[PDB]
Amino acid sequence: DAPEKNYERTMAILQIESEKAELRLKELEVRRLMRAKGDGPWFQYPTIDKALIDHSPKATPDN
Amino acid sequence: GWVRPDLGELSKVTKVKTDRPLPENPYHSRARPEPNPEVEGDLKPARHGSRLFFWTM
Ligand SMILES: CCCCCCCCCCCCCCCCCC(=O)OC[C@H](COP(=O)([O-])OC[C@H](O)COP(=O)([O-])OC[C@H](COC(=O)CCCCCCCCCCCCCCCCC)OC(=O)CCCCCCCCCCCCCCCCC)OC(=O)CCCCCCCCCCCCCCCCC
Repeated sequence: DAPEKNYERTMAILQIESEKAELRLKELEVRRLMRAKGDGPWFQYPTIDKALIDHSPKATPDN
Repeated sequence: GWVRPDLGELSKVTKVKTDRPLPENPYHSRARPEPNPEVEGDLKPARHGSRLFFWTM
């Protein structure tokens, strides 16, 4: 191969792998923040659906 | 001059004209917590595949 080809191919490889490494570091930080605060789409452990509540007038008024 | 109600009448659901205001918060409920942000926008593919240690796809 030409030294141009190996050189520019190495630059392409280093850009792709540096991008993947920075994205993995961001992935770790995002997972840490979403487990800590619970405000993102991940770690959304389920609660009770409020569509199950009967909002009809019951038999006794104090409720 | 009073007439006894027929069978089925005293169990009717009637309507009441009141002058008192409707309770805007009869449960004394506080402000609900604001929900989590939704998902939106177009779905682009994963950047450089799965990024699992060496798998390029
Ligand atoms: C016009 C319309 C049509 C268009 C057609 C276009 C195509 C034309 C050609 C048609 C054929 C295409 C073939 C697939 C594309 C090339 C794939 C390839 O070579 O990837 C290189 C891949 C990575 O190299 P690369 O330089 O980064 O990428 C070059 C390309 O860009 C690679 O491209 P990539 O970046 O997209 O690759 C993605 C990713 C690239 O890979 C990675 O990201 C790295 C991780 C790969 C897996 C490593 C696992 C390590 C632990 C387990 C080890 C397994 C056992 C090892 C072998 C034991 C003996 C079989 O691959 C994978 O994740 C797939 C898993 C590995 C399978 C590769 C394909 C095998 C097809 C044939 C199957 C037959 C058996 C093969 C051997 C089975 C074991 C692999 O090489 C390896 O990982 C080395 C392992 C061997 C690769 C298989 C070679 C395929 C040809 C085999 C023929 C001889 C068979 C002999 C008989 C049977 C065996 C005894």
